[PDB]
Order: sequence, then structure tokens, then C-alpha cells
Amino acid sequence: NGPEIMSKLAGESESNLRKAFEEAEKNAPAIIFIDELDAIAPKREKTHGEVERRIVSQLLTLMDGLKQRAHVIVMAATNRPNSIDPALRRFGRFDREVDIGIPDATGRLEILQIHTKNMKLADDVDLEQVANETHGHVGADLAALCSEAALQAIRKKMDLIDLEDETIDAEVMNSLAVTMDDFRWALSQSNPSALRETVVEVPQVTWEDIGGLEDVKRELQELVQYPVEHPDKFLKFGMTPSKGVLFYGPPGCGKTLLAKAIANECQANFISIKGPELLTMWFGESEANVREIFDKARQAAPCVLFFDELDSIAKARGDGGGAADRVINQILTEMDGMSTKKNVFIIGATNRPDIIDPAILRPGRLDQLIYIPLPDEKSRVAILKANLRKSPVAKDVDLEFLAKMTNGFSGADLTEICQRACKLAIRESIESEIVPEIRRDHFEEAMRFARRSVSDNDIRKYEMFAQTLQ
Amino acid sequence: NRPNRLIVDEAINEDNSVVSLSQPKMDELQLFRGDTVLLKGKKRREAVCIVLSDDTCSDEKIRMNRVVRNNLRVRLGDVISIQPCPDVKYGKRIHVLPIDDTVEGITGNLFEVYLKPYFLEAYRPIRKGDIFLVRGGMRAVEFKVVETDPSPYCIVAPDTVIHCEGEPIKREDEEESLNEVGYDDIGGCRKQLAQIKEMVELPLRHPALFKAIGVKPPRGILLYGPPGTGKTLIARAVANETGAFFFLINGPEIMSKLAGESESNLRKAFEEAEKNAPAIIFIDELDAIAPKREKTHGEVERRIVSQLLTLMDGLKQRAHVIVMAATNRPNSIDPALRRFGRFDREVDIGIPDATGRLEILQIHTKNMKLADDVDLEQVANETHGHVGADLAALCSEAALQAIRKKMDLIDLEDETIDAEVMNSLAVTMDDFRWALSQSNPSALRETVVEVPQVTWEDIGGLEDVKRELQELVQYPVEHPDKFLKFGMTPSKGVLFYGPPGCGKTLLAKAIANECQANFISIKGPELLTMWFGESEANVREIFDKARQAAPCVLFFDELDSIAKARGGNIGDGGGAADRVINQILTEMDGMSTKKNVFIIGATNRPDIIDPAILRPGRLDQLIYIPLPDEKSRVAILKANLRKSPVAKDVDLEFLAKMTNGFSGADLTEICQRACKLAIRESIESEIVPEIRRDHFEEAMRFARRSVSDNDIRKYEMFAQTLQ
Ligand SMILES: Nc1ncnc2c1ncn2[C@@H]1O[C@H](COP(=O)(O)OP(=O)(O)O)[C@@H](O)[C@H]1O
Ligand SMILES: Nc1ncnc2c1ncn2[C@@H]1O[C@H](COP(=O)(O)OP(=O)(O)O)[C@@H](O)[C@H]1O
Ligand SMILES: Nc1ncnc2c1ncn2[C@@H]1O[C@H](COP(=O)(O)OP(=O)(O)O)[C@@H](O)[C@H]1O
Repeated sequence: NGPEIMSKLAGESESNLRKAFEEAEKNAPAIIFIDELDAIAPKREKTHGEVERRIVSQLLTLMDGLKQRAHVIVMAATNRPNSIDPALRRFGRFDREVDIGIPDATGRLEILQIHTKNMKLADDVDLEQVANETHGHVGADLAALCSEAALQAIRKKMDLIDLEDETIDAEVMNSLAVTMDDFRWALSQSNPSALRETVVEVPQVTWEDIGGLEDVKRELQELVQYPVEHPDKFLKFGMTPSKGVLFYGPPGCGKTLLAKAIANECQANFISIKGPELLTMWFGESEANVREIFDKARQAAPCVLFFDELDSIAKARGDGGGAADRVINQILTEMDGMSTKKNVFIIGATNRPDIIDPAILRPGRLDQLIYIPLPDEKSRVAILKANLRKSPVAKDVDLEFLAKMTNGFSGADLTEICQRACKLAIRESIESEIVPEIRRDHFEEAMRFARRSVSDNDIRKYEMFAQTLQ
Repeated sequence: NRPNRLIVDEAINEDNSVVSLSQPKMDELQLFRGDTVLLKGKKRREAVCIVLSDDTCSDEKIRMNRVVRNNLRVRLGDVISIQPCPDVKYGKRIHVLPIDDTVEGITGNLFEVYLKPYFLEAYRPIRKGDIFLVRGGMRAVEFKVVETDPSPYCIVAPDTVIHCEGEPIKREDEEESLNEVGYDDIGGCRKQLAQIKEMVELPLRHPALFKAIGVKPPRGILLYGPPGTGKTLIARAVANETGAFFFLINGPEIMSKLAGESESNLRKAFEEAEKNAPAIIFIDELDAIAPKREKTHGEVERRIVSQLLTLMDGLKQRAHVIVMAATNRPNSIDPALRRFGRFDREVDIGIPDATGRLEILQIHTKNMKLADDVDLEQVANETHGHVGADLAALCSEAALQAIRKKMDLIDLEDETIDAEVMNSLAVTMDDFRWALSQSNPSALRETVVEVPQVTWEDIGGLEDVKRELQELVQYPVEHPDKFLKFGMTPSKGVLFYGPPGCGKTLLAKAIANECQANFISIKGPELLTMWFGESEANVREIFDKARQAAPCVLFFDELDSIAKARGGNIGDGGGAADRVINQILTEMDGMSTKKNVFIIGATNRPDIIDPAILRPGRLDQLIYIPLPDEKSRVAILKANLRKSPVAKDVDLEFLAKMTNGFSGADLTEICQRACKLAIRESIESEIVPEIRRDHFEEAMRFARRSVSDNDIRKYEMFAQTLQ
């Protein structure tokens, strides 16, 4: 244990380890695990003390002593790669590394099945729903979750009613039940989720939600799938693949939904650095994270790095400056030294193709550019059928009709009018009660507050660019 | 399972002789209103209280204060057995004697001070063994019914003779001092107690339940809050409530001791504390020793930390002990204790609020005779950033004020404290008035997570907006089903905009009281303060103290506060994404979508807002609050002059047509002006204070239209497209 070896009197810490790796090598093959390495690993400047350093050395050595013919494996876990000290990155000590990303969609759900595999769960127990609302949870967080959950179904049944004594009864337990309403409490109970810092999950959306511009769908695969599922044929010709693409056009057209959707079509990770986080780096002139990010994109392959509001930086500033920006430029660096022959696609979308540093489009980085215009009359229909899939859409509901009504709108605006049909549908519900089928009068009474996010003037601006940009 | 054995809960009735039960419960056990009852509990002992009706009490309960509790030797939870006993004929003799450890200092007629006012034709049915407590003379005196003629139990009538051999009695063991701590001494912690209570209900009440079960006995508990919020108080109360041992540790207490020994101090600490387990090891001021954060410039400093860090992961020893740590803030400590095995659970202890404070005082003035003029309410109505501690000495100084005057000057007090004197002592409101004006070094005034004390009775303008607002807040809160019946998601929040004087906040306030949720208010200035210091890091520290207290409404008065600052309209070459403004989008993006928090923001400048806030997903809902209509102007005053001396001749409908371009603010302006002229009349004559017409009219003289006609249109120009 981290502090376990720090608590002990100084000097003895060296003997503690001394006997540690000693008594552990006797039973070798063994696996010396150390929880909280950084608790004694900052050989960094964070040693304003003497013993603090001496302890570090002791290990630093015992490690290069693992070449003793006993075949033992030393495992060290920690918070982050920055906490430790490069002194252990010696290609003889802790040469191998593995990240333990936080639980995701399929992960969490599965996790619970591991801690509820002993308590009788009623049919109403919707285990799925759980992992469907815990956004930044870890295997630990979800742990006590059950803990409190069961204790809830407990303090009620045998507690108020039962016997316990000299000891509990077998029968009782097996009969005990824990409905969904119990866990509901647990969630609303303790929400101090360990973290909600960054995400390296995999997209839970296929092309079944896109339903627009199918052409782009495959062509995109021409830079990502074909060059990864056919590196033999691609190299047959000789040329080298294209690193990444850059989407551009009017907002509210799910461009992100593409780069993300495709991320599933290729079952890879989807890293998303939205514009705000970029600016946050800008206002703090600490784009150093940039190097910290293109790395977590690498320590997780396959993967698709996506930067929304790519111009978000330039958008802020243009002025007496030129194109290149502190963050923007730094990104080019971690993209230049980005392993060419690796497995990582770099996508970026911007509602402002007019204010991008040309260095990104320069062949070798984002030499591929694609325009995803507004929702064609065609796509408009499915767009609705796709944004109204899991919806109490009545039979009289006729979308083809609307497919000709909203022309300047976008996948976003279309969604706008949608939710509006509901914030009026539910209103009928709650009102009269004190009939859940969305009807026409709603949708129509909804277009009343219709808005065209994309003005006609702009409709042309992106085109002015579109041509020369292509 | 026998409608007799019930569970002992709190006590809605603070009487040393009662066991409030539910109405439908009495009917089950055939008990009248004044049917005296026979209580039978553990430790082979009984008592004789009185049963009552309580609509706010589940049939599966029997309310009773600590007195009725202790005498029954039954903590909160255990099983008792009520019983009708209409044969307890009035008693003849009663021998009650005070306790030596509850009278040190007072002297005199105890039969007239405490017993007389107690058995004042109250017919309180006592018994052999009971230990009733009577408050008076600024203190607590515990008595013991040694022997009574009609033993064991005999009702006390205005005839029953009472004896007082005037001789104390050594407190027994099984008998805890009612002077100890408990829940009946905690104010403003509804959401609070709940938290801790059920967390120890099993690991501290049924140590046997975990003897056979694979459940994790929550061992770590942390308490945030500003010093003075009475953190420690709670801890102790919990123990003395379940009966678990209590081992206390002081922050510097373990640092003072010679180095190295600090490890043994704790070594023996958790050691001697586990012997009496189930126990509750509490540590006052954790951050004093656990700042493994950064201030770790010494070995000893570090070595101490480790010792605990380990003993904590040693709580998996099958002894079922609970370690409680309280501190100033979550940043002071060190994440090393956030290990999901040590201090995995956390609970904030917000500062006292409206209902809290008031209630608190009732806990420290429950011994001193307060005159009728004493307006206890007024107190908690002016102490804005006070804590349970601050309000404490408040009484202290207050009483001492009524003290230095009466017996002090009238010198009956050079020798000792006669009983009679104390009980007669009085402490009017004017006394406390001094206290307030005396020491105002209140603890905090930094931030606030209170609940609005204003309904829609003060708004009186644009009713339409009132309900529509509820269409985004009321429905999702209490109607998630119908809501999810379509799969769509609610709106994170609205963005109020319009001309000053409207009353934007009056909405954010009302709607909050409507949902009786918390109302967090970050006015523009505090925003700028973050801007001029480029430390919007607090932003992350704020959207968090809203989730640590849900439901809750986050409000940002004058969102544009950062706009007009950096330039506003033309400003510089920059665009809307401002350092703070943008950072806010972050803590709003990762803000739990499926959580319980509504984000509202109002701005008298809708023309200079970063469009990223209106983007669907954050503040996709926008509402315009226009000036006072022919109507508003009316109700607005009728309301803005509610608790005021408005004469009968006062005719507002008249003014309802006079001020047209004005706003709820301006209207208020002319109002106060009517008074700063009304009070002016008062004084003069003195050397008949009721608002009248000549005032109001003599007030419109200095009438001002905050909203010019040019602007009146500007917001509309926007209104059209913005909506
Ligand atoms: N072609 C489409 N079909 C269905 N929905 C769409 C389509 N395009 C956009 N949407 C919807 O419009 C909104 C636009 O979302 P977003 O992904 O943020 O835009 P973008 O990716 O262009 O930046 C989303 O709610 C999305 O579901
Ligand atoms: N909520 C409260 N109810 C009753 N008394 C309180 C309350 N809060 C504080 N007090 C009074 O103030 C004191 C504060 O005690 P303490 O637990 O040491 O606070 P903290 O540890 O937060 O500084 C208590 O002993 C009590 O007399
Ligand atoms: N609709 C209203 N009805 C009655 N008084 C109002 C109204 N609107 C504003 N006022 C008064 O105007 C002043 C400004 O109030 P407030 O609503 O808090 O400001 P804001 O317009 O910034 O939200 C207050 O003294 C308040 O009592």
C-alpha cells in the first residue's frame, strides 16, 4: 500500500521493501503488486526532503534486480503518468504500460451483472437503465451502488419485520427482493462519481440515425475502412493513406454525428474535444494538454479524434494577427509527429470554413475536405423518421408533407419543431388528467414557432467557399 | 403482528409525559384523547405517559422525546408496548429528589421553582423510577421519583402532596444524563439528518445483520461546511442516540504530541475505540492533519498521514466501527482518503437558513424566561450569513445583557445564585437587539444555498410567463413519466431578458419557492470578479455546490456583466466567447443531463450574449419579460406595498394610468419616496404615522422612467427574432 511503506519509520522503508521483494521472490513465480506507486514515485521536485528520496532509490534498484532468474512480475498502478517519475520508464523496469479507461456503455451494464449476481432481482428491475444514466462512473462507483441498493430493500423487509436471533435465516434471504425502485434511491442517494474528466468510449450510434447524404457515408469509408481492412491493396499502388478529413458547412447537420457514427461502423474509440475545451486552453495559454490528448488518442486504438468548433479559437480572436493560433498550431505539431503508419483517424468539423489556418488542409494532415450542406428534401423525411424513431408518432402523422414544408431548415431545426410537438403533447396529458399518442394538430401547432437557423445570405456564403474549397 | 409493539420515532410533542400516536392507530387500540397509558420496554422497566393523535405520524410509530426514551431504556428503533391503564387513581405522596450533577450552584425553594410550575394542575402521571426533567432558571434540572404512596404509578392532581427531602442523588449507570447531546438539539437539518441516520442504522444498530451478509458496511463518512456549523455536535448526537461508544480526536491534539507518538496515539485510539465497538471514532478538524494535498514539507508531517490512511483500510476488521471526519472544505483534505474503502461517503453541512436559524434559537433559549415582546422570529430574519455557532453566543451575550442589569445592580448576587431569582429573570427583545448590534463577526457571508422566501405574491406581473415557466420545471420534476413517454428531453434552462425594473429574478426566486428548491445566485459582480482575476476555476466549484444540494436553481444575474465590460457592443476584435462565459458552457455541458438542476440566467442586455448559451442543449429556451402592462402596474403596487401603512384614501387604480413607461423597479422608487417623506412628517411633529395621498402624489414629483422610449423598441427589435 502506498502510504503503507511511508508510515513505517524512515530507513525501515528500505528494509520493508528489502524483505518485500525478498519474501515475494521465495514463492516466485510471483506478482508483486503495488497500489499507489506515485505515493512514493515523485522522484520529481516534490522531494523537499531526504528520506523521501532514499525510498525511491531502494525500488529503482530492486527493479533492476528483477533480472534475478526468478521470473517475477512487478505491477504498479497509479492515478496518472505525470504523477510518477520517468526514472521508472527505464526500458528495464516499468517498460510496459496499459491504460485503464473508465467504464462505458456496454461495460457498466456488464459490471453490475457481476455485483448483483447474488441478490434476487424482481422482474421490474431494469438493470440496463442503470448503465444508461451513470455518465462518468467507475467500476468502484457502481460498486457500493448495489451496496446501498440492496441495503434499501433490506432496511424495509426483515428489518421492520424479521428475525436475526442468534444468526440470520437462509430462507429469508433467498426470498428477499430488490425492485428497480430500490436502486432508483441509490442513484439519487450518492452521486459523488469519482470522475467526469474525459471520455474514450465507443459510439452507440450506427448509420441508422444519419439518413442523409448516403454518398458521403461510403466515401468517408474510403479513407478509413478500405485503408485499414485492405492495407495490402492500398500499398499495392504505393502511395500513402490520408491522415484525416475536415467537415464544414451550416450547423445542425449532424457532421459530428457522422464522424461519430462512422466511429461505430469501425467499432473504434471516439474522442471528442468540443470547441469550449479548446478555448479553455486558449484563455489559459496551456495548450500543453494538446500533447496530453493526441496521446490518449494513441494509447487507445483504433480511435477518431474529433474537434468541434475547430475555429472556436479563431472565432474568439480577425484582428491584427494572422491565421496561426497558439492552440491551433500546437495541434499541427502533435499531428505531424503523429504516427503516420499507426491506427488513428483525425476528423474535425467547423461551421466556419472561412477562418481556418490553411496549415491543417495542407496535404499530410487534413488533405481531405468534405462539404455537408443542408438537409435535401429527400433526407428531410428520413431525418424526421430517424429523429422520431423512439416516438409515439401517430398513424395520421404524415412527414412527407413536412418534407416539402421546411426547406431552409437543418437536422437541428427539424429536431427543434419535433420536441416542440411534445412539449405541447405532454401539456395535454398533465392538464386533462388532473391519451399518449402524438397527433397532427400538435406537429402543425408546432411549426407556428418555426425557425430557420440557416439564413439565405449564409446559405450562399458556405457555397462561395464550397467551390474554391473543393 | 400485535398492534401494540411500536417503533419509537422522534417527538412532535416535547412533553415529559406523552407518546403521540396516529389517529387511525388509537382506534386500533381503543384509546381516548386523555387515556393515560402504560409503557413497557426493555431493561425490565415501564413508565406512564399519555397518548395523543398525530396526523403526521405513521401508524407504525410511537413518538416520544428523550425523557420518555431514556426512562424506557429504548433508543430510537427498539420495540416497546403501549397499554391502556385507566385505573391509575390519583396519587397521595411523591418523593422527588434532584441530582447532584444538575443543581451545582443553585439554592433555595426547589418546590416552587421547578416542581410547582411543572405539576401546575397538569395531572402529569408519574411513577416510581421515571426521571422527568424541568427547565427553568437558565438551566436543566433532572429529578428522580424515589417513592410515591400510590406506588408504583399514581397521577398527580392539584391535591397530591409533594416532598423534597432537599438531598441530591448520585446518578445511576443505566441512567444517561439528559444533559447529553441528541437530535432534539439540532436545528436546520432535515435533508441533513436523513443522510447520516440511515447510513448507520444497520452497521451501528444491528451489528448482527452484517455478521451474515455480503453487504459493505459503509465505514467512511465526511462532513463539509464552515466551522461553527456544529459539525462535531452531530457526530456525538448520533452516538448518544444509538448508544455506541464515542472516541473524540482534536486536530492539533494529535500534532502537539511528540512526533512518532502521534502514530501510537492513533494506534491506541482506534485500538481503545474498537474495544467498545460498535463505536464512532470522530475527528474534529481533519484538514489539520490530512492535508496531504500540497503542504507536506516534512517526514513527520507525512508519516502521520500514512498511519491513518492505513488504520482506515483496517476498518474491515469485523468490529463494525464508523469513522467520522469533519472539515472546512473538500480541497483542504487529500484525495488519498477518497479511496472507495475509507471515506467513500460524503455529506455537506450547509449553513443555517430561514427556518433553520429560527428553530436553532429555540434550542438555546429553551431555558431562559423570554418576555412576550421577545420576537424570536425577527432574529433568524436578519442574520443573513450566520451559523449554528454564531447564533450561539448570540443568546450568550443576550442573556448576559438582561443579567448585568437586574440582579447585578440589585446586588442579590455577590454570594450565590438563588433559585427564585433566576426563574423570575426576564430577557426582552431589546436585550437581543443589543447582542446583534454587539458582535457581528458572523462566520460566513461567502456563498448561499438557501431556499426562496418569496412566492408569486410579490411578482404580480405577466402571469402568462409564470405558468409557461412551470412548463419546463414543474413537469420534468414531478412528471418524468409522461415526459419520457415521447423520449424527448427537458430543457436545461431558460434565459430571461428584458429592460431593468421588470423583475427577472423575482421569477427565478418564485419558481424556486414553487419547487421549494434551493436558489443559488451568482450576481454579475462576482462574475467580473472572476474575470479581472482570470480565475474562473470557481466556476467548476460552483456548478458543483448545486449538485451537492439538488433540487436547485443556478442563477446568473446580469450574464452580460462580462459583456459591457470587455467592450460590449463594438468592444475589441474579440467575439462573444469570453474567458468566464465559455468556461461556464463547459460546466454546463458536463452538467448531469438526467440530474435535478435547472439553469436560469437573466440579462438586461440580450444583444451581447454568446450564442453558445442559446444553442439547444443549454439555454434553448428564451423568454421575454416586457414592462408593466396597464394591469401589472396595478397589482405591482397593491403588492409592493403589502406590509405597509397604506391609507384607505390611497387610490392605486389612479396611478395605474399615470406611470406607463415605468417598471416594477421605478414603481418601487416612487413608493419608498412616499415614505422618506412620510417618516419626515412623523419626527418633526413629535418634538399618527399612516401613509396617505399627499405623500404618494408629492412623490411622483421626482418620477423617473428607467426605460426610455428608444430602448423600449430596441428589445422589441430583438424580441421578434430572439423568440
Ligand atoms: N440527417 C439527420 N437525421 C436525423 N437527425 C439529424 C440529422 N442531422 C442532424 N440531426 C439532428 O440535429 C441535431 C444536430 O446535432 P449535431 O450533431 O450537434 O450537429 P453537427 O454534427 O452538424 O454539429 C441533433 O439532435 C441530430 O440528432
Ligand atoms: N444546528 C445546531 N443546533 C443546535 N446548536 C448548534 C447548531 N449548530 C451549532 N450549534 C451550537 O454551536 C456549537 C457548534 O459546535 P461544533 O460542532 O463544534 O461546530 P463545528 O465543528 O462545525 O465548528 C454547538 O456546540 C452548539 O451549542
Ligand atoms: N413585477 C413586479 N411587481 C412588484 N414589484 C416589482 C416587480 N418587478 C420589480 N419589482 C420591484 O422592483 C425592484 C427590482 O426588483 P427585481 O425583480 O428584484 O429586479 P430585476 O428586474 O433585476 O429582476 C424590487 O424592489 C421589486 O420589489
